[PDB]
Amino acid sequence: ILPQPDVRVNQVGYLPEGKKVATVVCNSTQPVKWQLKNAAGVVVLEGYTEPKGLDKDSQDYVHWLDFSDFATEGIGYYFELPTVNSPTNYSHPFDIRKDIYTQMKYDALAFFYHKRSGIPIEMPYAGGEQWTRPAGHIGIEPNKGDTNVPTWPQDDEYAGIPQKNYTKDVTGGWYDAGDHGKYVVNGGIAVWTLMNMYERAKIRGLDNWGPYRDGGMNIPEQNNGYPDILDEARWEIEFFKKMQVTEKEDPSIAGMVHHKIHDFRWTALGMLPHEDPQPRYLRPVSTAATLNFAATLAQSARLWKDYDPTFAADCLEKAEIAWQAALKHPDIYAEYTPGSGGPGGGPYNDDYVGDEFYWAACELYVTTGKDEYKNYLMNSPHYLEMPAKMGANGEDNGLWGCFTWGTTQGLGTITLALVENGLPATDIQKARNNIAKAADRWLENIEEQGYRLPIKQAEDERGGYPWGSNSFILNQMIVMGYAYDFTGDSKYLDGMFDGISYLLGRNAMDQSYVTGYGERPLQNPHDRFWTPQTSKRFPAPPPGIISGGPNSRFEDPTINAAVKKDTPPQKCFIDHTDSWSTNEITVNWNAPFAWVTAYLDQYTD
Repeated sequence: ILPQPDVRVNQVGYLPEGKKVATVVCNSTQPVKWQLKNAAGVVVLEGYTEPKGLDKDSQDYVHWLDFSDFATEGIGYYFELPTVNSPTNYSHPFDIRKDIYTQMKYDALAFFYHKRSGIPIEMPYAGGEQWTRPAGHIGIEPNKGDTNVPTWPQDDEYAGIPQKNYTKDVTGGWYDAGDHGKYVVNGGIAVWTLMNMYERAKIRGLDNWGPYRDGGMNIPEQNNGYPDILDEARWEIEFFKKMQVTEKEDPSIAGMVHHKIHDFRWTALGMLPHEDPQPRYLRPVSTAATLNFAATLAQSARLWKDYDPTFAADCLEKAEIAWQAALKHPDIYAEYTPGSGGPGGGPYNDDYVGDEFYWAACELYVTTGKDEYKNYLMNSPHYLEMPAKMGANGEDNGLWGCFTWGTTQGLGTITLALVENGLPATDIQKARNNIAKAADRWLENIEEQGYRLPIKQAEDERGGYPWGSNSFILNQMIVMGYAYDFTGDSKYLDGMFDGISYLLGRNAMDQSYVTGYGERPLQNPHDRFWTPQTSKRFPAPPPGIISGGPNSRFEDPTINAAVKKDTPPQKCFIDHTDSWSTNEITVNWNAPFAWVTAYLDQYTD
């Protein structure tokens, strides 16, 4: 157990230019002297702290330490509080350099390669022999999928809506999280996010840079003439098209999309995808999945249109089919199912799809320019909307943030604000203004927080921090990036600097929530393969993977036993492999993590 330093910093470091604020846990009501020293112990800067009081989310008494003006590049800087009476009167060492995020952005995206179903994970792409593994779910005994996956047994207590009996080849796609399920909802926002960072880069003339170019990523498709990040996105998109119901399968719902596919029952940690012995089944279609599908294939179609016209035309054709089917079946919801004794995959339930309809309409209008989509989106209650705090999926009501896997209207709005389209110039300006307005609210949240994070406690019942609290911050930072793009006002960039600092160890746990980075790196994510705590035969996880973070709803036995019930929300976390409610890793959390790290590294250059 590494000591928690009084001076909490970004445990990797800072770009030379930008806001640099540490949070100091300190009982003194008055300012205290601080010193910044280089690796040789020489004082290079000094000042006094700014007493803030008792911080609500952490119940720590804190000061701020602002050293934003310091820009001298160096390795192994550290703070000391010479007059403070404590055994931890310092900070961890950190760097000031331009390449803080240069490798992290690639690590973030490599998560998706590691999570690929339907293909062996091999060197040199795996990045280490210990992360190598056989193909997952290509119908080879242990596995009962995914070449011939039947629809869910209609016998099952939580089977959901009636389905016809047929089978599908649904190989490929990504595993969603620490489990072996593949989900169209959640997969949707994740792949949308990878394609969006690419689209933004192309629009800003950066598609010749980083992961956006052919050969930009350490993947098998790295020399195929296509942008590597689109190759990775395409892996999920190919899976999505397999999930669409055909006329031959069920004429009554043809064009609708299966919500998810996974184990009949939940498996235990300490197993690789190829070892999974569970029967594999298709969950029923959902309107939300169908629309996730329509939105992303529509986006896919405009981005591939010149690289691979055939693939692109097929993406569009299938997307418009999905849209029309959704319109005839607007009320098929993925229902809640219990996590114990039930279907062996997350429910991703949502009983409202007005946002997905708007999102899909946005992507389809920008891709095709057709009136039907324009008319739909302009008459939506979400037209031009960018939430600063959500009111959408029930679970998101009163949650600080702009969008999630199930509250998706903001995704459509981003596309409208970014990509050239035929809406009235003033409407597009409104969307961009709404984005700045939301970002502004979050900048105020940062100033109201001891640990300078852009969320605040949920304004729902239970309050506190929600499951995957870190991903809300990440999605907020995407929109801050857009606010910076549209206004050129560097305060928005500084908001991202504050947010990433929180994620990289300037928090009430002194925890870097990213594997492979920081002095207290994330070591024990909930994952079936990368789980040394289950058995030391299994490997530590690859770097650049972000944990869901603090969740004060006490939603797994491990966190329940590890911390008291009155634990402050920002401390409701444990870096333990069995804590799924506090320490999982996912496609929809690593996707915005990749978005944000690539953005910061681009800013660095």
